[PDB]
Amino acid sequence: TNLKADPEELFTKLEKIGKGSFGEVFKGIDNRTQKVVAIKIIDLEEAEDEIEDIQQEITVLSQCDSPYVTKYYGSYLKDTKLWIIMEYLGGGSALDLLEPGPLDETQIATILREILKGLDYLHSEKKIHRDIKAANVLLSEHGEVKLADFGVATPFWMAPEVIKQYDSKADIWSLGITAIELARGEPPHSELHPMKVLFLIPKNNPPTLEGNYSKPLKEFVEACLNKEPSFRPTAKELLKHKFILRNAKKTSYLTELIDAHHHH
Ligand SMILES: CNc1ncc2cc(-c3ccc(-c4nc(C)ccc4F)cc3Cl)c(=O)n(C[C@H]3OC[C@H](N)CO3)c2n1
Repeated sequence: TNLKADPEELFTKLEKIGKGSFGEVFKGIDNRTQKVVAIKIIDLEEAEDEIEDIQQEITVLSQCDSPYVTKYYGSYLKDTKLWIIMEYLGGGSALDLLEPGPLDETQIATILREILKGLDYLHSEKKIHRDIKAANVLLSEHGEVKLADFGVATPFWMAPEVIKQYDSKADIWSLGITAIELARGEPPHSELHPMKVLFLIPKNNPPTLEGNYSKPLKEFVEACLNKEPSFRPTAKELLKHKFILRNAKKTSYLTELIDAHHHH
């Protein structure tokens, strides 16, 4: 952290880009470089019991050096408020980019491939993301895809063994749910009360992708969504999955999807 410097001098705080984990988040300008940053501001008086989780995510983010994990720039204490500075990703979240209409399987495969590259990095570093979902996948204005909002060490994306109380294979399950979310717009059971979903996920057979989607994509989903974690493939293996190989294209193509969300 940094208790000496004054973040309100070092950064110009602009519009809020939504609420987030434990505080409000703002677009802002690093006044020395004029690069755009995301600023999360947490009132530490208003969040006693959550502070340890806050630090835990600070530690994990600071240990990540990858093109597929949102860059962390540091944190500052000003009076009661903790400022946390990350890079700003101007394309928005994958969830946002679902609004104008359905994604095609090229777009789905491209986003899934970049997520897999992030999970391969994290898992190779003996880390677990713990909250893979479309709302936690951020795109740069050039279409690069990055992971954010790590979960702490809502049920729809949770693996059954997480609910019952796991390793990196829990991220593979969440990726399967996220694949359904990117194809269909929402995860399985999204109409139901969360406490019903809490017993549905361990009780029921795994969700399947339903609709007129290609068979490789349905098999990609099925491969992720096996109740037995050891039967789930690794992220390295899924990077070679035929759905990915036959459908993913350059990430720069995803700028069309970002422009669409701007015209909507
Ligand atoms: C739209 N472009 C965009 N670019 C970047 C960000 C970065 C964050 C973010 C994330 C986490 C933390 C953080 N937190 C803790 C508790 C500890 C350490 C930490 F570093 C800090 C920040 Cl600055 C951010 O909220 N957002 C908005 C966010 O998106 C994902 C959605 N699920 C919610 O809204 C962003 N948005």
